[PDB]
Amino acid sequence: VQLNQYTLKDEIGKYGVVKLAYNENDNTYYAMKVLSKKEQVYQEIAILKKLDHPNVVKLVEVLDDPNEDHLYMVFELVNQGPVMEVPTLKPLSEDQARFYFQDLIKGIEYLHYQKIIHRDIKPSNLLVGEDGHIKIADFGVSNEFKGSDALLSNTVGTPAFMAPESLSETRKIFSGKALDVWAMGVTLYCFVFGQCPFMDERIMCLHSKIKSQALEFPDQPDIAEDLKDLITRMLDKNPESRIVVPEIKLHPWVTR
Ligand SMILES: O=C(O)c1ccc2c3c1cccc3c(=O)n1c3ccccc3nc21
Repeated sequence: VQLNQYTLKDEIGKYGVVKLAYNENDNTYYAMKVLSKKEQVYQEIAILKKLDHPNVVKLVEVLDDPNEDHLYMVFELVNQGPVMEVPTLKPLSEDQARFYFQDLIKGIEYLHYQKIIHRDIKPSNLLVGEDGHIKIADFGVSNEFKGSDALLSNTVGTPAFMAPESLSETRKIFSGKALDVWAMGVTLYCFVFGQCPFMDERIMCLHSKIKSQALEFPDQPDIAEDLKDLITRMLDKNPESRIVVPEIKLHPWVTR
């Protein structure tokens, strides 16, 4: 309940778990990510210490004790929590989705510029702050790359948001930026339909679906044709032809 200057409170999110924490001698609330030691965590920290943008969470301090089994990362609190939960019977309106998607674009553009591939973009990792804007959270599985892009081979992140080129049975190499774009696409889809476009309780089937099922649109809710086009481009199963962030930024539906 007490970590030096911090007073741990209830859980607000959940690898590991996040709790509301009160900072005495500062008299302010913070978000405390608590992890039980049971080098990735130090890569997350390294990545975070390098990020400063209004649409990305902000690491404030790390409490590591070789003696203690627990490790704590304190972040500035993004008070309103997840923009939405999936699934949900109450999707967002187009205008709401565009608003948030714009923040997501700004944040992703920044992360890619800083040579960071998030690898876990989804509605639940987009927290709404005091001013109503989104902040990308949970870099627990992100990668840092040198060069123009990342050349990856590992399969990490949330199943329903994984890109098809990362689900080969042969462990092939694939581009990193395109992975985030694909996840942004599944995310925009969730924004207005209230559920993922590819589902299956059997992992290997989901993989097959993500890789082979053609994108389908529920006739209800009804969405503008330009939005269906944007989503279709972001969910292009071929990485080489999938729309890139610079283009998304200038798409009719986004600038509309
Ligand atoms: O970066 C992270 O891993 C992370 C994960 C979750 C949260 C957070 C994370 C990182 C920084 C901040 C938060 C955060 O403020 N919250 C929440 C606030 C209200 C309701 C739920 C919340 N969940 C988080």
